[PDB]
Amino acid sequence: MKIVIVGIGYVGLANAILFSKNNENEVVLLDIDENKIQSINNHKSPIKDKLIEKFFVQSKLHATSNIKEAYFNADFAVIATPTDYDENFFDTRSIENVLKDIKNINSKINVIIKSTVPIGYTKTIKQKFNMSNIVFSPEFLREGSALYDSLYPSRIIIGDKSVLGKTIGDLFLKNIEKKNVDIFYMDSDEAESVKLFSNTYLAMRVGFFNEVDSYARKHNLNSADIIKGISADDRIGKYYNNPSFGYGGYCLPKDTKQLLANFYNIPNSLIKAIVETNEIRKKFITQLILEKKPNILGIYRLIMKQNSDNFRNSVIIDIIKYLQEYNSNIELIIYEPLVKEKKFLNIKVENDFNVFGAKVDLIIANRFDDKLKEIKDKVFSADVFYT
Amino acid sequence: MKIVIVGIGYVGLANAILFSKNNENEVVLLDIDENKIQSINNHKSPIKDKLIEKFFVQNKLHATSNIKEAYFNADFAVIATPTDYDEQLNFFDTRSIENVLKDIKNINSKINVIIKSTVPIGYTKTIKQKFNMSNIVFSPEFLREGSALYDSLYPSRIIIGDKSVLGKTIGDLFLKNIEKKNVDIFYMDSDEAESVKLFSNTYLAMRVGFFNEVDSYARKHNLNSADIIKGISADDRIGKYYNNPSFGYGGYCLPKDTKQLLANFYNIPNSLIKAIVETNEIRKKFITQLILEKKPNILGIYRLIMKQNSDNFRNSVIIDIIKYLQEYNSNIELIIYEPLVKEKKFLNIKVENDFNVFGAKVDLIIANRFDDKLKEIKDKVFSADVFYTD
Ligand SMILES: NC(=O)c1ccc[n+]([C@@H]2O[C@H](COP(=O)([O-])OP(=O)(O)OC[C@H]3O[C@@H](n4cnc5c(N)ncnc54)[C@H](O)[C@@H]3O)[C@@H](O)[C@H]2O)c1
Ligand SMILES: NC(=O)c1ccc[n+]([C@@H]2O[C@H](COP(=O)([O-])OP(=O)(O)OC[C@H]3O[C@@H](n4cnc5c(N)ncnc54)[C@H](O)[C@@H]3O)[C@@H](O)[C@H]2O)c1
Ligand SMILES: O=c1ccn([C@@H]2O[C@H](COP(=O)(O)OP(=O)(O)O[C@H]3O[C@H](CO)[C@@H](O)[C@H](O)[C@H]3O)[C@@H](O)[C@H]2O)c(=O)[nH]1
Ligand SMILES: O=c1ccn([C@@H]2O[C@H](COP(=O)(O)OP(=O)(O)O[C@H]3O[C@H](CO)[C@@H](O)[C@H](O)[C@H]3O)[C@@H](O)[C@H]2O)c(=O)[nH]1
Repeated sequence: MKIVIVGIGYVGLANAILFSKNNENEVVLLDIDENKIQSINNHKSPIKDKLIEKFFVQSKLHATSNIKEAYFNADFAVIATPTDYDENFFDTRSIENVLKDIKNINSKINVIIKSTVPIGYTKTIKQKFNMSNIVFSPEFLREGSALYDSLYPSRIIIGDKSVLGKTIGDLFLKNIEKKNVDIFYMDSDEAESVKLFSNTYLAMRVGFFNEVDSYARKHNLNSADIIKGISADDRIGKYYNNPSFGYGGYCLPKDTKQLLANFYNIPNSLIKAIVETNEIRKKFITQLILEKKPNILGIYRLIMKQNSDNFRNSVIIDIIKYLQEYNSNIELIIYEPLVKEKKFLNIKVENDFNVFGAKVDLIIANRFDDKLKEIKDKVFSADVFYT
Repeated sequence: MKIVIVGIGYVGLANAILFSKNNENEVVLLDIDENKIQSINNHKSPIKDKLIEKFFVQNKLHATSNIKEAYFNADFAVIATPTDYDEQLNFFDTRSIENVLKDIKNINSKINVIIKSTVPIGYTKTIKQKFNMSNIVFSPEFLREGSALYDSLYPSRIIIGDKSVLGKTIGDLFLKNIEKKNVDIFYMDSDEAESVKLFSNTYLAMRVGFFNEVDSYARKHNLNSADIIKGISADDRIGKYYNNPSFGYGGYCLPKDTKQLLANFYNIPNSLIKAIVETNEIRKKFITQLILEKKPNILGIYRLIMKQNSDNFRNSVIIDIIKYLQEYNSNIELIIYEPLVKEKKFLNIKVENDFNVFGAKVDLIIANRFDDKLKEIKDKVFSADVFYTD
């Protein structure tokens, strides 16, 4: 049985691995990025940070840009290509590019959309392509625990109640490790809702605990004490409650603005504030840095959490832009090993840590790590639990 | 060893029983309402609570309105008087606490005072200074009405807003009398403790606010709310609890505590805090618009309480819906089924406590929560209840 994964990002690569670790399945990764295809076929993970990166070193797997080769004789196709939101613009052109290829080569491949889409998208795209063999099943994995989250999903959501739905459902149950998983079958608009609203809840919770931290900072109260006290209510819980410079990453900022596009022309809403509180928190962090009046500022890591490959839409890049807007006279210096060029966004990169720590008045880091501990004293961070 | 509990309410009564079960404590409830004092003295729980009734069943406490009698030789006083947010003047009302501290200061200024009533952030620090008493400790209450004593015996955690040995005495006093084994207890300064309470309630209001906005969206687009909410809640970071949509969040405390924190969020262009309050009012007006779209001629209100277990409807969201209905379309004839109401009318609305006549009289029934009785009439019943948690 042949499975095509379209897109070698975090979602596609984790799903490719999930389906390939059992000898019965032939898995093919399809992309337009020949760098990604060339990496895979050299048994290197293009996504530099993979928890279970033991998979590549110790189940076979094949990548190609060849539409013909991939979809030829394929039973399922998983669409894991980018979807963005740009303004109100719902960018799904990668999905329509794949579906157009799929409808050309062969149309009866059972298509699973994993990329996050607008509510009502899947029902619309089936009508407009004249294809009923398309099922939306959202993806809930975290970057940098992608394959773990794929083997042990929180739950499986199948946006189809027909027999095509149960078909897609059994395909995932028979390949995940997690057992007695919650699996919910529902119509497609409901599944798309589950995804946008789930991410919007998580954004809201981060926004909540950062408003707590902001409040504590303005009145010079102990944040850890307050958050620990709040979180001991089991209805609130001791997790996912560590203040930061703000929520970011690839999806939460996009998906919250998505849902807010649906929530226009009502006077206010949690959905609007979930977006707006994040920008206020980032500007407040910036104001706090300015008040320390540094002359040379070191940005420690462009990533947000320390188990992260990338800084795509990292909050700390937003902090850089706010610093540049409110006081371009503050010289900024980045310590970020992942960047090989020595200017990122016109800011000097200094990947000698000793030179970086000595050069700067003040270091801002979203999260502490042991490498920062030596110079703890010049470090500004909202990190409370050191997660 | 002698503990005075001030306020015979949900918090006071629960704490008073919490301490009197232990027969080495002498426990006195002190109140201004002679009706509630009478009831207590007649071994009569003036409220309803499963474990509270069982305690009164099993076997103790005494009540009075004489402050000299209560406070004489008291080691501890627990203040459980009402704190209100009053919309006029945008302020939280703490007079009751100050009236009680004045009595304490004049009769026995050295009683160890424990404030359980919810107060503004910074209150206890300022009130210790204003009365010149450092023997005052804030310790928030987290009980839910109708599980008040279970939550007292088995509290999620203890928060003591004083890091000195007096606070250690207060925390240790609660450890002794609770039955929850190996409970989380946090010592912290008083502002942080006041912050914990207001923010914890604000989070809960936020969560109800969130799942109602989900329900609102789903209704606007004819989607299945139960599907959507179950799929959301299956994420263990979100959780399968405290997520049942409704006409809006209500009760004594959530509506006042969120508005108080919002006041203490001075001049912020937007915030979760402000939205948490505003979304509740939008949800309520949306519920009302939905009811009116059904163009009922005679509308039945099933219960004024928020939930079956409750036996009170102070700040019940049902009543806000009633008031919006009266404002948006005064032509609909409203009828209330509420056995807790003994008078012929409430808010000038006919009360019909014969369930037979009520169900036949009306074209459509609104109920915040389904119960046993309504399944028989389910087809003219409008509710946002998704899980029938009753
Ligand atoms: N990043 C996450 O943690 C996460 C989690 C859940 C859902 N999602 C959703 O999945 C989508 C993909 O996430 P990602 O971060 O793994 O993507 P990504 O940006 O890391 O990579 C997507 C891949 O798709 C390739 N591609 C682009 N257009 C293509 C086309 N027409 N045909 C074939 N391949 C094409 C790209 O070359 C790229 O390699 C997100 O946009 C979002 O909708 C992401
Ligand atoms: N009700 C809850 O679920 C809950 C939970 C946690 C905290 N709290 C906090 O506890 C406070 C009280 O809650 P409640 O439900 O018990 O309120 P309640 O109104 O039912 O209890 C008030 C009692 O205190 C009496 N009282 C008023 N003034 C007094 C005075 N000067 N001296 C002595 N007694 C006086 C009143 O006569 C009344 O009997 C709330 O305002 C809230 O701040 C409530
Ligand atoms: O305690 C916390 C936890 C998270 N964050 C920030 O919130 C953002 C989201 O973090 P996280 O949810 O841990 O990782 P993501 O890779 O962004 O995954 C989220 O976004 C994915 C994209 O859809 C979803 O599939 C995941 O379930 C969802 O967790 C990040 O900026 C975090 O740094 C905090 O500030 N404090
Ligand atoms: O899934 C849910 C849960 C609650 N609510 C509503 O939210 C309000 C408050 O509900 P609940 O918290 O269950 O009862 P309370 O007795 O008001 O207790 C709250 O208010 C007290 C603050 O004083 C705290 O001590 C408690 O921890 C806190 O739960 C009520 O209107 C509920 O009907 C919903 O609509 N859906």
